[PDB]
Amino acid sequence: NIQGITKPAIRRLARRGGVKRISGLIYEETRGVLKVFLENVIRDAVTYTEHAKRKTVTAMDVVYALKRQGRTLYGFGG
Amino acid sequence: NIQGITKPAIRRLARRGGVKRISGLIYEETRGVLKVFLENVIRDAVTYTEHAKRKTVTAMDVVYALKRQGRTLYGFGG
Amino acid sequence: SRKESYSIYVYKVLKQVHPDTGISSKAMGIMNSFVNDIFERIAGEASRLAHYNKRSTITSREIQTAVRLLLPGELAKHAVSEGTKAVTKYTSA
Amino acid sequence: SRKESYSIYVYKVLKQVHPDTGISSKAMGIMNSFVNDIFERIAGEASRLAHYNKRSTITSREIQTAVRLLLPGELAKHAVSEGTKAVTKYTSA
Amino acid sequence: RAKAKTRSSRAGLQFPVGRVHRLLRKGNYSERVGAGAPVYLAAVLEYLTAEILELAGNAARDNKKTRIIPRHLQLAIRNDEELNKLLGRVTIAQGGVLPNIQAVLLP
Amino acid sequence: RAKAKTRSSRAGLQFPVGRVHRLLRKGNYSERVGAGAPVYLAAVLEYLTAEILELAGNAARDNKKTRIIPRHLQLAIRNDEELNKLLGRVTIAQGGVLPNIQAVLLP
Amino acid sequence: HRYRPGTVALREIRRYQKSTELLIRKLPFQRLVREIAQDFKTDLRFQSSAVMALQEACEAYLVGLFEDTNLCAIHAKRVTIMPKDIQLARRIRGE
Amino acid sequence: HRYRPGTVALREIRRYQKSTELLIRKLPFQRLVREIAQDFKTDLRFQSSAVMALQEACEAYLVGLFEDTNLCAIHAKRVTIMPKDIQLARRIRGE
DNA sequence: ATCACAATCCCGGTGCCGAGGCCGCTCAATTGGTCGTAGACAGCTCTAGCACCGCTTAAACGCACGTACGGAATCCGTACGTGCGTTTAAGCGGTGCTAGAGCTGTCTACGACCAATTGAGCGGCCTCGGCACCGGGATTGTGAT
DNA sequence: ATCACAATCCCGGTGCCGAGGCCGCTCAATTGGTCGTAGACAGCTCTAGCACCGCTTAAACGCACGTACGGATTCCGTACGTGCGTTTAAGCGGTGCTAGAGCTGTCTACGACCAATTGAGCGGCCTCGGCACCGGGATTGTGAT
Repeated sequence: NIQGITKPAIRRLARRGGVKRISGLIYEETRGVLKVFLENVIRDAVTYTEHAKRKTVTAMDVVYALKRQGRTLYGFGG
Repeated sequence: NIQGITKPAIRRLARRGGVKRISGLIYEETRGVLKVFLENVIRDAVTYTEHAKRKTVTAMDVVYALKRQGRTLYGFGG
Repeated sequence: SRKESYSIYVYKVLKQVHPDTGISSKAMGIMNSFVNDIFERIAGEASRLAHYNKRSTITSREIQTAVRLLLPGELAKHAVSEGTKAVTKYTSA
Repeated sequence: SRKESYSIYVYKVLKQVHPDTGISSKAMGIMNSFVNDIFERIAGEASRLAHYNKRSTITSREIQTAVRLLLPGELAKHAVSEGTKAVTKYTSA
Repeated sequence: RAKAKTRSSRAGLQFPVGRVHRLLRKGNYSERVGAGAPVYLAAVLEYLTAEILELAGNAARDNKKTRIIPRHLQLAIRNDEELNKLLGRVTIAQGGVLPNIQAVLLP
Repeated sequence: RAKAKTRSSRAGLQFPVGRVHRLLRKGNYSERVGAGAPVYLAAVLEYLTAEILELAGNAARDNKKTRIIPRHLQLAIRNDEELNKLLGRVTIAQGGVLPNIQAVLLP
Repeated sequence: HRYRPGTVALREIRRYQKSTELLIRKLPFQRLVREIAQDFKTDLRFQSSAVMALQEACEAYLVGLFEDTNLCAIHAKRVTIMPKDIQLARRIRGE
Repeated sequence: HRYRPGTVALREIRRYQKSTELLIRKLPFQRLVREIAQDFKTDLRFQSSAVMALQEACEAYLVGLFEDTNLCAIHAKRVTIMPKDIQLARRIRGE
């Protein structure tokens, strides 16, 4: 499923970041970085879900997880 | 008083940081960086002192200021 | 199920600063998140100040000090003016 | 003026893990700061969890969840074991 | 008794003093809350909202728009050094980024 | 009445359950505190202290010392990935740094 | 007509720095989120907004990282980003 | 006998990375602290431990910054730290 | 390489001061009882999450080709490090003076709390105007020539 | 430069759907009264912060000199960007099914609270052993030769 993050998608993210030229080894590196980030946030979000005795991860669970990792997100109920 | 932070002192700090070679323009740059850092911490520490209606900045005031700037210090009462 | 929000107050303030300007639901959600976030920051700092000084009450003095510690530069200067003016007007009803 | 600290308990634990090892006053101050810091982190997270779930009581469940969120890797695994063992022993007096 | 006068109207504010007071009392911040604390906090929240909304409305007008969207809020916050510092670790959903290209990349 | 038995001894702990309970009740964390919460928290604090002290005592013995100093605590925390992560934004006074020289700087 | 290498790249920078839309395809991202969450808890459901919140945060994080990675490349007198630039940015950030 | 440039520098790294003592002279640092605080409040007194706490934090901050500055220099294929390295480290750190 | 040699390290041999234990006492934890309500639990309701299918283009992909960028090699002057003699002032110890931190007692105004009243603020609904978008023409930068 | 030309932009011309306002009602804010205690304030006590002075070396400084490093230059192959034809699957709309989120009622065990008792934990004190340091000899890496 990590391959679903295609080279064109990674290129678009780099373009928004102001990147003009990209090495061929960046795509695999980016996939690894994104996986680590997602794992960290999802782990905490699921912890909140289990504490609420819920079977559904809510947007609030994600917002709380981001907040505690110092990546506060505005627009999803906090 | 900023000149009291001598070149040898800055060199010692760089040596602890694992630096082998230092450009001559680093000393003035370091003095500027240290001044900004100190101003930020002292400003908050004095704010705590004024709130306590005290005329003496305590180690606790400094510890609180460091804690709120994300630089928690252990060894001075918290 | 009623879910309270600051939407009505954000709209009132918007109509004062920009009478002909509206706001999208997405932008309203950002504003609601912003107010809640700043509230938490100020109240949490005020709570710490009270505890540090062995006080059991959070007063306008604690809020003012929290504002000085959190808001940067002129944001703090003007926010303190607004808060002081409001308390003065309220005490004279 | 009496100022409470965890010095006695840190020394008791030190004598259990290292019977012939002492500790300097500076090192004791670091340990006191450490305990106070971790206490705040866990209690503050437990407070948030209770508020998020509209609960008024911080129980061992809130502490356990806070430990999982704050302590990294095996630190959390072993800390949870210690906490669970202590609660079980306490409930059987 | 006398006609009900809101604490917000007494303080000349649009933000709710009564609600802010309740949120302070039930937010586990302290044992007691002074009468002036909610008034002061409400005024500060109102001032900050006015500042952002005024700057966001200007950005909307510059984009020939009559409604503020997350993009306009992001433009207002990132183009102001103080607001950017206050909201440094904050992500505005659907806000995008500031157009910025390093000079060395230019043709 | 019965002879006084401390909650710490009931939980088999060296850390003070009664003091931890009071600090939770007076720390503005919640309206109520369960009976097991202080027991659980005290055990966790005790476990973490034991871990650091055991690793610090080992560092002291490696330095031919019989007393733990801040240096030994810094060595124990920075040489352990998990303890280093937990205390990432923490400065140990008089702790110094880990001996580390980049390989490219070596003769 | 053939645009010189770099011209279309700069045109894409201008277009994506002006837009606010999500740049990762939604369905593949959703699959990744569900696959990652399976290792923490089985039979997990997800609110549509939960997946959207995750996507917004991840894209913001990666764009921010690409900005710092670019600065590292320019610092080494290069206009091309390489894994060593990503590694340095993350190390300095504390990641 | 003359040691080649770099030999004594590496010897100093080994010595200071093994020690934990403060590297800034105490009296000059105290004067700087008092001079900076004067702009915030006049007639300010300072606990001896307050000045010591400030010194410990400042030295830790500068040593940490010099570590990241060194990584930036090595990244640009240099062994000498320059202001551009300090600037990059601070920018990436968010300072 | 072989040898000087300069710096560090390792190890006894002592001063000394703070870790460490004890002692008296008090204040905070424990025992016991009492009562109100938070929360667990069971049942119900219906929201929205999941599954899936059939198209329909937009995006992704695979490859061909050219060239601009990355990196390796080359050279060279000067900005660094190292060393030494000379000056400066940090550090230490000692002494004296006093602001102000910390504490205790007192007393009152303020905040909690409770009952009664009431009006702002919530959902539900509904509907026009802002905006997204389509298309077409002008504008404008890019590149061969 | 001059001109093709390819991409973007700007502007009318329409669909459409969500901003925005209204309506009914209820639940949370306001009014009024009542009482307990948090904190301000005044006074006192004594800690420790400040000021200063006289030495005494360690550190800082200023300079001399040499060389290794930084940066400019050069060259060259290939890894990138760009473009195009072909495949893939995301997105959209539609439909159906059901787990589980959210809520309400009930009832009880648990936590707060209060009085009485008591023992751990605090400061104060005091004193030997760990350690800092001094000196001297061995160890060992560095560099000229």
